Amino acid sequence: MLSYRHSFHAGNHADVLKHTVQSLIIESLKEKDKPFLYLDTHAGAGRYQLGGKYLEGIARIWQQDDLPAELEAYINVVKHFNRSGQLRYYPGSPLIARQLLREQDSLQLTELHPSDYPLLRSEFQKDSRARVEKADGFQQLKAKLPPVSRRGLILIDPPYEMKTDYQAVVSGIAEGYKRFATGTYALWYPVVLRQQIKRMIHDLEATGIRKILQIELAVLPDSGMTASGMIVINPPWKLEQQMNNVLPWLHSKLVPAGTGHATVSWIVPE
Ligand SMILES: Nc1ncnc2c1ncn2[C@@H]1O[C@H](CSCC[C@H](N)C(=O)O)[C@@H](O)[C@H]1O
Repeated sequence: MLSYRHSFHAGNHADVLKHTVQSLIIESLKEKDKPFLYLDTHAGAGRYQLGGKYLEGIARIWQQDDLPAELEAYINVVKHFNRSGQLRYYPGSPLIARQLLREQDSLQLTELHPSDYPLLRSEFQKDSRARVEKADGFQQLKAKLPPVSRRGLILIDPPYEMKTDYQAVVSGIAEGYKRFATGTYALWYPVVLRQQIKRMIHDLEATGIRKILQIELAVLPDSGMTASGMIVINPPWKLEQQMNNVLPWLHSKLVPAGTGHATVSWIVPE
């Protein structure tokens, strides 16, 4: 295992949707002064040298003059790592959180790949808010929850290299939710095999967990990876409307020909 490297995919359309949603959840959590935890089970290397799927993702939005307000926090982090105006580095989920989180907040990050873990550690060598471990991310849903702050965003973002991930994300969410039922859980998934995503969502419904939102962006109709999504348990109350505001613009820029779709809907509605 562990042959996947996120550097091959960083900044693609999936990362754009994923990090849009991650950023909006973090900004909502920051509306209250009380600290919160950011927990990243499959954290990656931290930052990625781009120079090419990023050309069809982040490159198509980060310098647009009419950037929706819902993208400003995210795109400002991307600009922070590229102040020359040239697209050279892409900040992964840990660096988006590192820049958006406040002094009082905490980060718990895990990465198993033996070359990418040390790169991730280096990004946080002077940041006492963060802990970085070379450990199984699914175990952290038991070990690190609930946070003492009793507030948090948990991002579960595996590569689905091992087909066991389709079941492990549901089991892992169930274990995390048992320990921390008020947290916001954001699960990223690819659409390579639609029926396996339907199977996964069926298993998730069967847990009995309520308030489950689904955000999906497809660059092509169902048929490699044609789409990806974010399943969000306990979304901030504004998230659905924020996505209805921003998904049409996002899909039109990421997919100029109009193929595919961009939807927000409920798996388990209120
Ligand atoms: N069991 C496991 N525990 C922790 N990390 C794992 C894992 N299995 C695979 N990985 C790592 O999971 C990552 C998925 S890509 C993660 C990207 C990151 N969240 C971002 O948005 O920037 C890869 O870096 C891979 O090495």
